Amino acid sequence: GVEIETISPGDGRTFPKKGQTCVVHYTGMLQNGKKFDSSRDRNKPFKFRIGKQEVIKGFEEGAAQMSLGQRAKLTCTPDVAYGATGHPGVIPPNATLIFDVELLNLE
Amino acid sequence: EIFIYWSKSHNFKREEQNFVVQNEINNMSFLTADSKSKMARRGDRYSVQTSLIVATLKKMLPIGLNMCAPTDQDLIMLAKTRYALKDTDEEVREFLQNNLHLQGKVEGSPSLRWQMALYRGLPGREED
Amino acid sequence: LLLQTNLINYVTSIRPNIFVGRAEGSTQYGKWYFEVMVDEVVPFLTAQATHLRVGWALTEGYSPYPGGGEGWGGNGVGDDLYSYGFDGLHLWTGHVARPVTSPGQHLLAPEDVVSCCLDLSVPSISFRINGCPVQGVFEAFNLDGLFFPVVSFSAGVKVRFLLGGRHGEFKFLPPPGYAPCHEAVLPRERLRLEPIKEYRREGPRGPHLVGPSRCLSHTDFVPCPVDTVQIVLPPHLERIREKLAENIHELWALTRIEQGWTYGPVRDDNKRLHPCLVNFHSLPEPERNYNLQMSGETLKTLLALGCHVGMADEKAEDNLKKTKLPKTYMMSNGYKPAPLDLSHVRLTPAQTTLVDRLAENGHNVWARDRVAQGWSYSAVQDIPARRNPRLVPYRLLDEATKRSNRDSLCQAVRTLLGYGYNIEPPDQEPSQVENQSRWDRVRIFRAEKSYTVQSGRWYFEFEAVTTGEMRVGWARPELRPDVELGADELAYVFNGHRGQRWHLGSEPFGRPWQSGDVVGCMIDLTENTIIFTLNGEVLMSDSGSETAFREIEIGDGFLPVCSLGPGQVGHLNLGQDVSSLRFFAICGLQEGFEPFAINMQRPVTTWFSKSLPQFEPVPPEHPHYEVARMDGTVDTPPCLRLAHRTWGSQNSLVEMLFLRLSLPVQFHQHFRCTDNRDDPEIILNTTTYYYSVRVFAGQEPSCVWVGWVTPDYHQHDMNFDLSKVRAVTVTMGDEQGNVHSSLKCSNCYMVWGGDFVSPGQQGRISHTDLVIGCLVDLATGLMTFTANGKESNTFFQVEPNTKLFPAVFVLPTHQNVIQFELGKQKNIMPLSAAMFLSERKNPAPQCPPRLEVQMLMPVSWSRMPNHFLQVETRRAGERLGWAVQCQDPLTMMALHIPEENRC
Repeated sequence: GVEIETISPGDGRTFPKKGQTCVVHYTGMLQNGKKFDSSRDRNKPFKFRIGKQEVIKGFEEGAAQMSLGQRAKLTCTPDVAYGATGHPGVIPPNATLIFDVELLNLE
Repeated sequence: EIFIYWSKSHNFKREEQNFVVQNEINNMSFLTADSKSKMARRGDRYSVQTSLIVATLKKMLPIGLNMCAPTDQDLIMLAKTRYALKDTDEEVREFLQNNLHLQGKVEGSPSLRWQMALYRGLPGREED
Repeated sequence: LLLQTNLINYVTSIRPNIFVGRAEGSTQYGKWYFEVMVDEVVPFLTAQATHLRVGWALTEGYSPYPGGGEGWGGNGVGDDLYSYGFDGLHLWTGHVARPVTSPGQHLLAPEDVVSCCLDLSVPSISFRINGCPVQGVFEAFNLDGLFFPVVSFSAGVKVRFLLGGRHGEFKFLPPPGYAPCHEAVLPRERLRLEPIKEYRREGPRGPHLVGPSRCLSHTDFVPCPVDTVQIVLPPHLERIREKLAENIHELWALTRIEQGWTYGPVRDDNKRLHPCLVNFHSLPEPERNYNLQMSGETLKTLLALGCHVGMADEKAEDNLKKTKLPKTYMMSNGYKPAPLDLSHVRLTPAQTTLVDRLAENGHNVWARDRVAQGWSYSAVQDIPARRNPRLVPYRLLDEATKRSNRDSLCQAVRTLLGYGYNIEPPDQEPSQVENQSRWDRVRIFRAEKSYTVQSGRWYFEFEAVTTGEMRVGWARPELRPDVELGADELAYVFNGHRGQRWHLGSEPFGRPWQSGDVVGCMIDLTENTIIFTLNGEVLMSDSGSETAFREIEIGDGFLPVCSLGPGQVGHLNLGQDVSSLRFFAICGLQEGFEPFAINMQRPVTTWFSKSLPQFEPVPPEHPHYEVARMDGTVDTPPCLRLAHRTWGSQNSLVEMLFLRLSLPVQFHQHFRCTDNRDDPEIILNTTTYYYSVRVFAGQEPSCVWVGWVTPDYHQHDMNFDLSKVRAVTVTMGDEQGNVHSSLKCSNCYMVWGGDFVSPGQQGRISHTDLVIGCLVDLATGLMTFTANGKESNTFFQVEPNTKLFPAVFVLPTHQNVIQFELGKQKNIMPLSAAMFLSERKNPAPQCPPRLEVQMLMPVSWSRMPNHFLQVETRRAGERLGWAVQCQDPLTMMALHIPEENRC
């Protein structure tokens, strides 16, 4: 269960395929509206190796749908997120997450 | 010296108010006359604070104090002590000549740093 | 629990000086349309997302002070219920975003067309993105105040306003009946782009602190004359009914004779050769006797105003003559002055003011009549569309037209005066246009408490830009922000508007300033003296004293302070740069005095008084109100009782009092799909919470309101009623109507206590206390009210993730007023089980110390930011419109309180 709303469309023809890493600037927020994670504060692109499941499932399968240069808003359910165990001291248990993902480039 | 001789002569003080009381000098309009021109009990008979010689000297005082340099401040209180020590004008002049070296330091006091720049900013000020 | 932190960007707003509104018999049109153009938008100049919103806002509560505020800060349009903004993807209202379907929805990209359509007759706010409709409309919103276009933007953006005519091309066809916004400009004011209400503007020699700004009102567009019907016409007036008409039958005709508009026997008036100086008998009879009874009508206005006549001197008829001048000579039936001639006659200022308001009451009747024939105002004249550039009230008219109206009736009253009949002024009644908002009048500025001085001699300047009601001096650190300076012992201030010194009252000192004057305040902590110097000259009291204030204790210390009344500008120079001072050399330098900021790197931090109501706990030392915590007995729930200390005594304070509890309750994230012993299985699973309030006997239920408030309620009104409650309904449908989403947003959800009282003939002091109960269900967002154990037809449904504070608004009418009972009904959990996480399964009522009553302060302190956004407003061109530019980024560190939802 994931919902993706476009904030600003990008290309729409180059989609993230297996073999090339995906380079993003995301901004994760809790459902109450309290930001918990971002990449622009660290001021470094978050390059994650798509297909190897090293990131959370919701982010992984929501990044596939959106294309290059697209600012997209996600909504990851706890099932596709950390769930009942949650993240210790960061994310409360059984929480729905929202991500302001932007894939500025594929490598 | 007009004020100094007034300070020295207790008698000139004594008939200073005698002329005031005999000729009914109000002493209050002479200070606020310009203020009342701008459409703005205790010492009614006479008061030392309303004396015209002291009021004139106080009003004219900032002009004289502009002529003193910021470094001269240390010399001011020393001469004040000698004057309290009952020393004549020749005595204080030669004491100042003896201790001219101990003048103020611009770098040693942050107050004097901006004061010196303000004092030297006058176009009528000469370094010598 | 723990305070959160984040880095956010400064957000500012820009509006054109255009105001519209609706009122009974108002001279304003009720449909308007404007557009904006996007030039450059950097998606991320900083870590935070770029902010850009366009919308309408209201003039009585949209005051987005820079820096912190509601939610996570950076507040702009739509962060409060006094604005309604659109960003390209959401409708912003009450700091809530709701997505909108659009044909190609996205955030505002460069070169996007945004069209705002406002209807005032029926509440509706419609947007269009690139001409395509936006499937969402605000409806059922309060109209009181004035609506204006406004844009809220972060750093690094460029936008352009399109207002129609010469101030926009609109790039599209507006829907019919929506007047272009360039027509709403008032005659006395030119079109310009201004920021919303500010406390600082940049100047040549330094920043200029600005006081409150006078705001125009919808009530100032209704022309309200004095009725001239119920006036029996007096004998002394019918006796002079003729000459005062004869002198105004061709007075407008006298000016243009012997010019290009010179009369001819073949034609008559209105034929570009108008005069016809002969007589009004030659002129048509209906307009003739109409002119007679218009002269009578002016005399009736004189009566209704309070003018009466008396005859003393020689009859002017004898000593008056008609002068056949070489000018105004005509061939049609002899030559004569076009009005009736008059000799040397003068007029006193009483007559000048009286003829001024006489012309006012002529203009306002004319405007009333035109409105009653449907006409309205437009800065460009449209006769077939029935709009005029002069359909504004006289006070808003232009000076040219004011003079043109006043000239004719000035001649008339002059002719009346010539006959010796007195023009009697009426009695004088002093009136104030606005009285309720006494707090939105002054704005106090002071240095930070860390700059407190307790020794030495200090000096600072205050260049009075304007000559209104402003004050400057010194103050103690604990100055109350909602008390006028000098009215208490906490300030030693000099009110130089009239030359007065203020400390625990008023008494004269010195002379009032003029424009461009500098008020250089002394202070001498060693001599315990305060001296005020104006333009380098020491001010003089009404005695021989050269020092304004004497024998002042050091105390906590003193802070340089100043304040400004409405429409005032002041330049405060604390002397950070010694050279920048002007009169320091003239006065202060030789006295041993020092600039207040002689050795300081950063500019001195100033704290201003923010006129935004906030909820603060009731002080334990408060003279009037006291809150008593009552222990819960075996049979009674714990209570938070309010009792008026000084009810009925002399100098008692009685006013509209707003109360809310300290901790809120939050509704669940996802709503659910589709004796007196509580059942254990029902009680451990129910999500319903109840509390009871007991209005005491002797306290009138007619001034009681009980319910809940969102954390953004800032409505401090002394005449509070349920009508003033802010509310708005968002309406959403598909591409072609078909409403599928209609929600209601409000910062205030209470009922009136007067609906729960029986309509008794007398004895409104109820022998039985009204016990209003309230219920909420977190799993459904539903709230209900109970009168005396029986439900009420009013009900409320709210969105999830909503924070609500238990609130009671009451006007005290008894010693014992209100009592919050933290009780419970059958199979219903208490509030102590609702607002505390570690008590979710405890049905026993509890009152932990963090739960305490708070009451609404009107004014509070705040801090002026050390830097502000650089906004460049200018007219790009006649075709381009008005451009707004902002480049430099500015970031602040916000401290967000979780429970109060404000940073």
